[PDB]
Amino acid sequence: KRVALVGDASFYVGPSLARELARREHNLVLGDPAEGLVDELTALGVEVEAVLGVRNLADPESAQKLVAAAQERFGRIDSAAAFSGRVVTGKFLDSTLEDLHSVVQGCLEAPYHFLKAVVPVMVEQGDGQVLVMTSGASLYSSARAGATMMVKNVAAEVARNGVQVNAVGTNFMDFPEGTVEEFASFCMPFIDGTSKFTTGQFIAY
Amino acid sequence: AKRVALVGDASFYVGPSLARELARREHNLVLGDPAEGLVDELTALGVEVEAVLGVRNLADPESAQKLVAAAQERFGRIDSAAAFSGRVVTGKFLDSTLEDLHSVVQGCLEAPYHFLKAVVPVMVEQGDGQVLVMTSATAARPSRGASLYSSARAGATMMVKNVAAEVARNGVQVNAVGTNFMDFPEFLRASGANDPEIRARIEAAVPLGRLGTVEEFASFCMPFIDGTSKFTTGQFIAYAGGW
Repeated sequence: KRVALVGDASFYVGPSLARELARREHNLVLGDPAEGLVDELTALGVEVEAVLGVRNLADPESAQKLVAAAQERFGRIDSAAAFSGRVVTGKFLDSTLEDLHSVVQGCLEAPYHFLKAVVPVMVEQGDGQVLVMTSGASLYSSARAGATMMVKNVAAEVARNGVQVNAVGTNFMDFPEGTVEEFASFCMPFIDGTSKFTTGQFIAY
Repeated sequence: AKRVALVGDASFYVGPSLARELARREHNLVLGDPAEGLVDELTALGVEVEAVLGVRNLADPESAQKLVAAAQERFGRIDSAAAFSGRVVTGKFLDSTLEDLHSVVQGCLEAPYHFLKAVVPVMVEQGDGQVLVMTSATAARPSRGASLYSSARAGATMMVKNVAAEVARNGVQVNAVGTNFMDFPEFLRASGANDPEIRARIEAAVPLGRLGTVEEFASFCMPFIDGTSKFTTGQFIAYAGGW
């Protein structure tokens, strides 16, 4: 019955979210799923909408496309999760303007466009749960802080409409080689409908 | 005057007063776009002054280098540098535009980056130097009315904090002063604060106040750039970083 939208189920972090959500009886709108997921899930009894070519949320069009798709197929968006990241490291004095532009695009523009597209739908619905997943590194640390602010401020604004907005951090990519399945299970409280009163938080797995 | 102090913008009233204080404290000066009467007023007290033209838009990648370059050619040294960064855009998130997110990022994030990227490497090669980032007014904790600006302003705080940490070892101290309770007009000019409907919207989301004159504010800034106090770094005072 409930509809869950996951921006990226290509690669590995997103698929596990889809599995835990499917167990919790949530129909799915998946962005660029890896093959054998649409099929696996449809067999498990959950309806699935594939939205293609929407991995770069910086593209104003991408998030718009994911939402349009969810609205046409299911007519509702109860949960939405999106991973926002661009990897840029280096001491400050060694960075480039391009590096700053890249972190802003990934950790500020990609969430911005996501929220600006999903939240209107949930505002009209009077309910909704949003989850922004964020990924020494002066510029990167800086964008995360902004994305953290962004999430807290937007939450304060749209709580009046019954919509939750929270953010989660992950240690993966510091070791590209616990599991993701445990991380998905941990994400579920923000998107499965069980807890609806937490908002504007940043938690670290 | 033997020490060199660089002032990113001396066009209005705050920077002139900084330069005037610094000159009493025997600094030579690198000024971006000095106010009318300033260069002459200053040379008549015996200071050397390098006026750098058309640089007071610091989000312009070329503006900071021009200032640093003039200093290197005319003085060979930059002991202190001060510069103000910040553009405020108000409005609810749902009614916003990427254009507004760009405006805040360029003013609050790119502008400090260019200044630090050009002045700090010099101070590193020198093993000594004091930086002062004067920050736009911090917004309120549940920053409704200014979601995007607060996001950029947070990101800029984190950036300056990180930089202060990196270069502390190389003898370069970097500090932030907030301008929330120092509401001289030039600070909010770029943010459209002429028409008082805009200004009312700014005031709704950021606490403002003016506690003193610009001459007093110069005096107040000297501890971070006048060379007499060289052990503090990474400080965010007067709400530059939050509450």
